[PDB]
Parts: sequence; C-alpha cells; structure tokens
Amino acid sequence: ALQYFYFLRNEKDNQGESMFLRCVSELVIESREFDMLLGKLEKDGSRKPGAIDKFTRDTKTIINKVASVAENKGLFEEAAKLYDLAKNPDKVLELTNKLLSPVVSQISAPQSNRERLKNMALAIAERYKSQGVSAEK
Amino acid sequence: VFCLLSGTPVWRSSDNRSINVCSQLDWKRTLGIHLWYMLPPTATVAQALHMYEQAFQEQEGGEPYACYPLPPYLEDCGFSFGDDPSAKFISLQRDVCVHLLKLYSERQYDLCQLLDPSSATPDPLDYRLSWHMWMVLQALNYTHLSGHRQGMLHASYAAQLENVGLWE
Amino acid sequence: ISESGAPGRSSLDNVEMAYARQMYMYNEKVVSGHLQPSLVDLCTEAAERLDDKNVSDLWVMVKQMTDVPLIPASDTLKSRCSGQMQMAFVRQALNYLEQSYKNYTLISVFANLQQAQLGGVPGTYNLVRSFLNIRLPTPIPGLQDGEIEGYPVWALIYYCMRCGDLMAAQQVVNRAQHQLGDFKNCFQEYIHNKDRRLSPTTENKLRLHYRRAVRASTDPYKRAVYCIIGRCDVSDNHSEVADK
Amino acid sequence: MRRSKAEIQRYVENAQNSASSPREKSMKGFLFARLYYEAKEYELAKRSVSSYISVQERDPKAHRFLGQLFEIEGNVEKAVGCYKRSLELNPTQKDLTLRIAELICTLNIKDGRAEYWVERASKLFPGSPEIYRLKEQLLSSQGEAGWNQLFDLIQAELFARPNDVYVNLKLVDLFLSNQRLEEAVLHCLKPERRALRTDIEWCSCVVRVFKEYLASKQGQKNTNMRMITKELLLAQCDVVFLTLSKKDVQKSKEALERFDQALLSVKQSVSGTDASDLSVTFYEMRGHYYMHAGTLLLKMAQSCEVQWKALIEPAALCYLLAYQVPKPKSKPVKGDDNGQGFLEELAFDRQSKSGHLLLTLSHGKQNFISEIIETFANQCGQSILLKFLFEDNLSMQDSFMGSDDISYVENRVPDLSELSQHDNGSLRIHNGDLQHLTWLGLQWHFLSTLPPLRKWLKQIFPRVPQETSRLESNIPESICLLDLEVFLLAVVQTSYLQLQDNNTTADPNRPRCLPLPICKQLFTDRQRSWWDAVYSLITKKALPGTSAKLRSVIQHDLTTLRAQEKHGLQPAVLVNWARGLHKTGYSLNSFYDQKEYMGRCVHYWKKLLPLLDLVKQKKSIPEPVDPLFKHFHNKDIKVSEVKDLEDEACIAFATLDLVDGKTEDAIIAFESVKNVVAYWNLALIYQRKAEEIENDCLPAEEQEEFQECLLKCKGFLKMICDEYSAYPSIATSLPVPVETVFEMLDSVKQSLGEAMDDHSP
Amino acid sequence: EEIENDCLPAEEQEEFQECLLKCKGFLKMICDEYSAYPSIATSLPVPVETVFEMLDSVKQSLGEAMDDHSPAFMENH
Repeated sequence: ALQYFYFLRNEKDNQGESMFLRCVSELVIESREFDMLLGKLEKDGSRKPGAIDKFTRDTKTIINKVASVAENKGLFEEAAKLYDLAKNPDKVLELTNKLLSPVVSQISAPQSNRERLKNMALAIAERYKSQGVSAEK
Repeated sequence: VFCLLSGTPVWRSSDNRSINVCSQLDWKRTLGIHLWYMLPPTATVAQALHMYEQAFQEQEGGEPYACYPLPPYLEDCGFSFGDDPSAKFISLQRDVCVHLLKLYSERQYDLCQLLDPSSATPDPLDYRLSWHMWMVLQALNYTHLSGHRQGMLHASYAAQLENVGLWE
Repeated sequence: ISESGAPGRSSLDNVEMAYARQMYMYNEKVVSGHLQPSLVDLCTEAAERLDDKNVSDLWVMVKQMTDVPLIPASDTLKSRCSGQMQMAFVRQALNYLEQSYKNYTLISVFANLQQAQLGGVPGTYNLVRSFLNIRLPTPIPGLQDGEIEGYPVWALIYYCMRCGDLMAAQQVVNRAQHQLGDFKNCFQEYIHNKDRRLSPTTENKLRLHYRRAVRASTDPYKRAVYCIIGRCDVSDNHSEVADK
Repeated sequence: MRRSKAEIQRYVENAQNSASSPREKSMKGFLFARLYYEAKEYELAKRSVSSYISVQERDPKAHRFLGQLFEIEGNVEKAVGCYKRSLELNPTQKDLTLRIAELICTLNIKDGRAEYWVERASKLFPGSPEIYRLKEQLLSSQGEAGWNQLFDLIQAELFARPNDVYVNLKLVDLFLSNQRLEEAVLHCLKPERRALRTDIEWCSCVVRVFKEYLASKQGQKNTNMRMITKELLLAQCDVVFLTLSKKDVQKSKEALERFDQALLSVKQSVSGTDASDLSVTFYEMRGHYYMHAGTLLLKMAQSCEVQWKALIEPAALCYLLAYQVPKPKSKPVKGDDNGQGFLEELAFDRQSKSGHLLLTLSHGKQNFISEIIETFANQCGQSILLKFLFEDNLSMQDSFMGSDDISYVENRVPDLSELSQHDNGSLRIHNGDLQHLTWLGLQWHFLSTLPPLRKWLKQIFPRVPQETSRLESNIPESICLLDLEVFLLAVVQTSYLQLQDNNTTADPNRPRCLPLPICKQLFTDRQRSWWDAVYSLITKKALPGTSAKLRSVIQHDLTTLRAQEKHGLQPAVLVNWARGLHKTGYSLNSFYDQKEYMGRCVHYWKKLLPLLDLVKQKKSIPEPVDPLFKHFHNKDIKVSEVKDLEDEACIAFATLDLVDGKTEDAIIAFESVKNVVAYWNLALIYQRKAEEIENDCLPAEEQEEFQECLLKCKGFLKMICDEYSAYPSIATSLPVPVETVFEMLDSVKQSLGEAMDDHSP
Repeated sequence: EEIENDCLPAEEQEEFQECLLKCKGFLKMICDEYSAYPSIATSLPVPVETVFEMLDSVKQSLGEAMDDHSPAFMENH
C-alpha cells in the first residue's frame, strides 16, 4: 500500500483534491484499522510514528481530512477514535454533540446500542477533557 | 581481558584488530554474550541482529574478525566464521535462527533461495520438523505463491515414507 | 491474470515481494536523504538472484537498452514530437539488435561446444567463422572470386554485418586479398565510416551494378550484401522469412 | 579475513561435521581445496580437486578454479593445460584465454601459435592496460609479422573509441624503434589528439619524434616543418600547464626552464624563413611564457615566499605584457591553419585571463597599473623577477625581456567589449566549465558589474527557450539558462566567503581570484558532481550503465536545490535569488523573460513562507542536507526583516499584476506601497498612457484626455523631483539617472504649454 | 519588439535576423496557400491585404528588394 502511495503521490492536483488522497481515503474507509499504521491508543493517547508517518509528513492534517471524510460519509466511533489519536478536542466535542443531538429527540432508555455508544463516547470525551486541554469556552 | 563485554560497532582498517565478542570461539555462546552484556537491554532482537551483521560483514570498511552463526546440524556444521552474505550466497549455508527471526519480523524478504534443505541434520533426508514448520506457516498464511517447493517436498516425503515402510 | 492484493497476510509472488522490498529500501533512502543509485540495477540484481531466468534476461535486455546516453523526456507526446531523440533511439535500437545477434551467436557457439564440426574459437572473427561453418559449411552455389580457407566469403561478410563486428569485418577484408575483386577498398571505407561515406559516385555505380547484374544469383547472402552496400530499395527479401 | 592455521583446521572440522556422506564430502571439495591452499597443503588441495572431479567432472567452474590455483602456485604449464581443457569443454568464459595469453606473455614464447593466441585475446578484450602492455611486449619481441597485427588492432581500437595516452605512447615508441617518422607524423597529425595531449611522457615522445623528423628532413622547406614546430611548442606549453596544475614545484620549474630554452631556440625562427605566421607564433610563445611565469609567481606567493605586493607587481606586469602582445591578425600564407587555430584560441584565452586578472588587481583604482609600469618594468625589476622565479639561475638572454632592454611599457586599460569578446572566444574552445564560470562570476562580483552569463551559456550549452518552463525535471527543456545562471550566482555567493575571509585576516592586500591552473574546490564536491552529471546528461556522453544512476541523482537533488519536496535551505540565499530575479525582470523588457522571472520569484516566496513561519516561532533554520551552501544557521534572518520581506513580496505581486494587465490593481497596489520604486512605476504608467494616447489622432476629447494625462504626469514628476531633492537616493535606488527624469519633465512641460515652470503641479 | 526595447547584442541580432527571415518565409507560404485554393479566403480571419503589407514592411526592414523571394508589387512569383 505504501509502495503504491509513493507513486500515487507524484501526481499533482486534478479537479479538486488529488487522486492519491482519494485512493488513500477509500482504502482507509474500506479497511478501518489504524492501531499500527497510524498509531496505537491506550485510552486517549497521542499519535505514534506509524508506517506511513515514517515516510511522509503532514500526518496530522491527513488524519484530520480522513476523519472529516468519514464523518461526511457516515462514520462515528472510528472517526472519534481517529480524532482522539490526532488530538483535536474541538472536533471531538463537535462530532460528539452532532451525534448525540438527533438521539436526544427520541427515547434514551436502554433498548438498543445507540445509548451505549453515546455513553462510551461521552466517557471518552470527558476523560480526554480531564487529561489534557479541553475545547473552547 | 577487556575483549568480551562492551563491544562497540566493529570498525577495521587494514592492520591487526581482534576485539568484539568471544574472539573466535563458539557462535552459540558468542550470540549469548552479545544478547547479555553487549547492547543495552533497551535494544531489540532486530537491532541486535543488525549489529551482528555489521560486525561480521565486510562492508564495515576493512576486514572482519568475528564469527557467523552457522546452522547447527550436530556440533557447528556450517561453513567458516565471519562471512558477509555477498561471500555466503555462493555456496555457504546461512543460519536458521536468523531466518526464523526474520520471518517472525516480516515476510517481505526473499525466500526462494533461502531455507536450507537440511532439517538440522548432516544429511538432507528426513523432512519432519521442516515440513511441520512449513505447514504451520502455510496455515498461518505467511509463505508465498510457489507450489513447486511444496510439490517437491511432498514427493520427497512420500519417497522417504515408502522407503521406510509407511502408506497412510 | 495478475498479482492482486491478498486480504491481509497470505501468499504473494516472490518477484512482487522483492520489488516491494526494494521500493521500501528506496523510500527509506529517500527519507534518509542520501542520493540513491538506481532502482533498475536493484531490479536487475533481484531478477538475477531469483530462480526465474526468462524474465530475468528480458529485464536485463530492457536495462541494457534503457542505459543508452539519452536525455530523459517528460511524456510520450514530447518524445514523439522531438525528432533528434527518435533517430537517436533508432540508432541505439539497431546497435542493440546487432549486439543481441552477437549474443545469440555466442549462445549457439556455447551450445555447439568445441568438438562438433569446427566449434567456437576465441576471437570475434574466429567465432563468426565457426558460426558460419556450423550453419552452412558447404560452398553455397553462386560463388565469385575465391574463398577464405574454403569458406563462403559472401556468407562470412553477411554474418559479420549481422553481428556488428566491424573489427572482424576489417580482418576478413584484410585476409581476402586475392579472393575478392576490386571492392576491398570500398568495403574498408564502408566499415571505417560510421556515417557510411564511400563516395557518392561509387555508391551510385554499385547501385547501378546491383540493379543490372546482381538481381538473380543463387547466393542470397551475396545478394543481400550487395544490396546493403549499394543502398537499393527499402526491403530486399531472399530467404529470411522463416521464423527469423 | 582473519585466517590462521588453527582457524583453517577448525573450518575443515566444521565442514566435515556438515557432511555425513563420502560423496557429499567429495562434492564439497571445491572449498576444501581452497582451505588446503590457504593452509599450505598443495597435495591435499590437488587430491580434493581430483575427488570433486570424480563426482562432477567436465564443468567450467572447477576447471577455472584449478587453473587459477595452478597459476597462483607457479605451474604455468598445468594452468595452461587446465585452461585449454576448459576451453575445449565449453568456451563460455574468455577469462581462460585471457589468462593463457597473460602466461604466454610472461613466459615470452616466440611462436606462431603464441602470436595467434595473443591476437585472439586482443580481439576478445581490447582494453586492460596490463594485457595491452603484455601483448605489446610480446609482439615487439616477435617481429614485423606481429607488429602488423598490433597495428591492425590499434587501428581497430582507435576506430571503435579514442585510444589511451599510454597506448599512443607505446605505438609511437614502436614506430621510432623501426624508424618510421613519416608514419608517426601521419598518425599524430589527426586532430583527435588535442584532448589526449595531457600526458607528459606522450608529449615528450611526440617532441622527440618531431625533432628526429626535422633532423632527418633537414633539407626541405615546406609548411609541414612549420606546423610540426608549432605543434611541438603547443605540446611544450601543455606540459608546462600540466606541471603548473600539478602539486609539484620542481617539475614546474623544470618545465618553465624547458619552455624558456625552447623560446630561446625559436627566437631565430623569426629571422629565419617564413616570418609571416612565425611572428604571431613568437608572440603567442611570449604570451604563454608570461602566463606561466605569472602562474608560478602566484603559486610561490600562495606557498609564502616574500612580500605579497612585491610578488603581485611582477605578475601584474607580466599580465600587462601578455595583454599588450599583438593579437593574432590575418595570415598572409596558408598551410598551417591546423597549428594556428588552437594557437589563436589559446591567445584569446590568455588575453581574457590577463584582462580579468588586471581588473581584479586594480579593483577600482586605475593608477596602480601606471605605478607598476613605472616601477617594475625596469632592468632591476626584471632581474628581481628572474631571481624570484628561477632562484637566480640560467641567464638573462634566455627570454625576450632579457634579449631586449625593456624599460618603459605603454599604458593600456582593457575595455569591457574587448574583454567580453576575448572571454567568448576562450569559452568557444573551452566548451564551458563549472570552475571557470565560478571564477568569472567571482571576478565580476568583485568588479561590481553584471556578468554577461547569457551569451556564455548560449555558447557553451545548447540553446533552450527562456519562457515559462518546469523545474522538477532533469530534461534540458526544464534546466534553463536562467536556472543555470541562478545556480552559478549562488555558487559565486557561497564562494565569496572564502575571498572575504582569510585574505583580509592575513593582510589588507592579497591577490584575489586565483587563476585556473591553481584553483581548488572553492565550492562543494557535491555541487561539483551534480554539475558534472548535469553536463554529461545534457551532452549525451555518459557511460552505459551509469547514466541511470546519474539521472536519478540529478532528479533527487533538483527537488532539494529548487525547493520542491522536503528540504532545509537558508532564507538568505532564497531572498537573494528572489531579489536578483525581480531586478532582472524589472531591467529587461522581454515579456516572456519577465513573466518567467516573476513566476520564479513567486515560487521562491512560496517556498520561503514556511521558513518565515518557522523563524517566527523562535526557531533557527536547521542545516541543509548534503553540503552545498557555505551559509548555515549562523546566517539566519531576524524578526525585523519580516516587514521588509512582506513589502518586497507585495511590490513583486504589484509588478506581476502590472506585467500581466491588471492596470487598476497594479495602480492601487503601488499606491498602497510607500516605495519610491512604486512611485516611479506609477509615473512610468502615466507616461506610457500619455504616450499611447498621443500616438493616435487628437480631435478634441482625446486632446483633453492627453492634456489631463500630461497634467497628472507633471504633478507626479514634480513630486518625484521633490522627493529626490529631499533625499538623493533616487538615482541609487532606480537604474535610470536623474537626467532622463529632467528630460521627460521638460518634455511634459513643453507639451502642456508655456504656462508653468519647473517643479509645478 | 521586446528585444529591440532593450539592448541588441550579436546573438540577439542574429536571432532577430533569423526570426525576420522565418517570418518572411511564413508570409510567402501564406500567400502561396492563399493563391492555391479559395478556401483560405474563407478560413482566414485576416485579409490578404494586411498580410501583404506586413510582408512588404518586413522586407523593407530587412533590406531586400529582389523578386526571387517575396516581390514588391506582387505576392506570389
């Protein structure tokens, strides 16, 4: 994958974004794995020099764009984990509020898995805010 | 007396130098001392292997004076000590522990010309533990697309089994 | 079909694996900052190390053909628009075709060994003579003047031309003193001139002689040699249409 | 390879433990033979070889190993037999025939079979100086039958590729051995030896052969003897130049003495016969002798002998004499053009070098030339120069300065056009060089004058368009003359540090700009190798197999030099390049050239922006990868120049909009920028608008528009004159003097009418 | 024009002369193609009168006046 990305990155921009960026975005949203490629996470840790990070820079912006694409597509937990790895409390709280707003209108009783997902997301957000600088006022 | 412990990266010019570990002894205890009292415990097995390679390799800048881990069939049954891969690939058999560590690390290295046919024996016959390890690796999905090796190994095993008197 | 990406860890091709490893080393060197040599030589050494021989020789030929002193272009459009690089690549392809024919002759000599109807002898002229004796040792009908040690001089000259051994051709011309006509000086000039400069009047006279007399002899090698010397037509076929 | 007796013993025991079969041990005998050979067991090695043959006979590798072992031992006959067996088995490797020929040449066998084997080995391997010397000695001990084959092989090698210096020397020696001066002259008269006449022994042999031919033909008067003497003198000058460039002093002094003796001997040629071209030849010899004397004097000055000024003055006088030497004019007689073209080229190169050295030594004061003329041009000065050069040896009547009592020389200052023409004529035969271009750039920077690098690059490089091109490709279309000039200016600016330091720290007076024969690597070896690879790729002459590595290295270093991928260059060099590009674009009126320079400046600003952002974070610029710039983190910029760089980028964008077409945008940008350059640009815009309005017919409305434009231009010129009277820095900031400003102001006033005076709104 | 706006070295003068000769040849072949088939009169957005005037001006600036290449009072030969 990295050997092919080394050749895909040689092409410049073509009608917005880049073919290399589109390909890596499709690959990461089809794989959904980053504990060794982008960085491991204990519970709310920072990023680690992954395989692609040891060859290319701009890893923070790349991860931010990937998480934004995943959020625009329809991903929640993986995007939250990616933003927590990239260390972005503003975006973490923004996506948390955006995912908990529509569920507030419906019931909140333990009947499915959305309540457990929002509970674990709130716990991750509160522990990230406790361990480190939170978001804006 | 000092030549045994610390051992910095080997660097030779063209004089008479003999340091590093053991200084021409047994490769087993040599690698043992290398893992014990050479590199700090913070180093890894890959770093230790790279250091040993740079030690017994001729690409250090002069002439090596260490030893190479030979494949042990009985009591040190290899070919010479302290030889770089460029001088080993002619006919000298490579190590088995280094190959196992490299396979555990990454399977992206060359395996067509590696893997000696000797199953830790002076004779090339009896492919028991070798076939066991190869089947384990194929089940764990770590080999490569090369059915000729499996075919010839199965043929040799069938020949040996029909010679010793086994059918099932 | 091709070597597609297997889902996770599995089993791929050794060629693709070695190429990916070499690309990884190249990327590591790029990240380090030291100037890299060339990935073509690494791929060549990997193909030579691997058990595959046909694709290894194919890549060796591709590398030896691309290692010509040519300016690296930008795109195929620019390459086809530029005219100097086109004729330069054509000349390099002709030279490499001559070298490949010489290598094929060497391989045929190695296959025929030494004690088999006058085997290969060290030296370019001796190797060409051995190849001629292996192919057709008997005197081909349509002989003119004399012969060199009982061997067809026309076939020897044609083989030297096809192999590209200009020094061997010069040696053959020097040896054929009284075994040829009065065209030894023209042959020497044609060999010594890379741009083929052997007098326009002499070239026109040779072309006229070929168009008049040399048009129906039983010697295809002599006919082809005279056609190449006189520069007539664009294609002259005699007996080469046979899977060669 | 640490090997000893016990080491080989334990190696053998470990190999024995690695084999549980007698046939396996026999197969592993190809290594046991080497082990026994290292342990000094020839019989055991032969037994192991026989055992390995008994299980795998008829193989080229084993036969080659046995032949090599026999050759290292001493059994020449056994080695020859083994190689013959390997050849009759399978003649795939020509190393067997090569070693057979080597053994035959070392044994010295006079036989037809040996001659045939040597000829076959020569046809196989045409190179290798060892086997070349071996076959040459063999065919020389043979006779004429072998000499014919040697001559044929030499001719074939020369036709295939340019021969070697030692090959040509051995051929000429073999010619002289059998006495063939005519053939030697006919072989040496080819122009393909102008690049191979760099060998001292080869040139000395050529000189000896020419002298022998002259002594044998002493009786005929033709142009052949004249051109042969000219080639002899050229070879002597080349030998002296090589000795001066080498790291030796005794050899240089011996070559200078030989050149002085040759000049003393050729002095009579002017009074002899055919003095037409011989006068120009003697002038060229005098100029070359003066150049060599100055070079040796500067070498002694660098090696520290006496006073720097007392060593510069005689060198400056020698340079002035070489410049005053009459230039090569027309030729009354012909037949010596081959020996006169190179002489004229060397004379033009000497003229250019002498002019540049005199200019760099005079700096800005022109009275130093007259002072040196009045001081060191006397007999006492000549004697002092001779005692400093030859350590008071030889005699005074060995040179023209001693033969003719020169007391006063006419004063002459080199002209800029003449120096440019001489430099062009020198580069036409020098084909360009990185060190020479760097020296020229340093000299022009010291003289404070814009160097005409465009013509030099067009002469020494293929002509490429200077329009909008790429910068991330090694193709000559992307590698433009403007980028080459930028790289040369960067190299000159980096090398200027050594000229600024060292010299001034030693003494306020120091000979700046060292000549070519005594020039070291002032830049960097990495940049030198990169320039050499670029030149090889643009000339299409690299070795087959290394061109790929060269182009890969060039493509890798281009992204770091032109700032395209991840780098770490200094901000000072980038700012200097941007300022130079902007100045060149403002000076030149070519639309495409100005657009390309503006695009390069924009790219440089965009690549410098991250460096400025990193500097703003209180972080110094790290050291760049690969040594290519003399400036490091110590030459970093501060936070006070950020506003200046921003204003420069703003005025650059304004000039870009102006040259593009955004007239109102450029006007408002120049109005927002409080620069005198912006005010002058607005004044020029108003003037060109008034001119383009007046160019057409003026009925009434156009006449009123022209009058309004004239009033606006008059007000702008009045404000410009007021600013110039406030601070006289306008003439220093703008390339146009105040004379043209006053002229255009008077013209605008006259076009407006006789109702206002100077400095009127 | 952009070259004449600045200095005129020897190389620039040679390039300008070569460009003027190429422009004269281009105008000559333009006139030839126009006299060939009448489709040029329809496919040309510029009339032939301005082309002939520019050719005459280029010839006068070069200094030639013979009828061997681009005559005076006629376009073709």
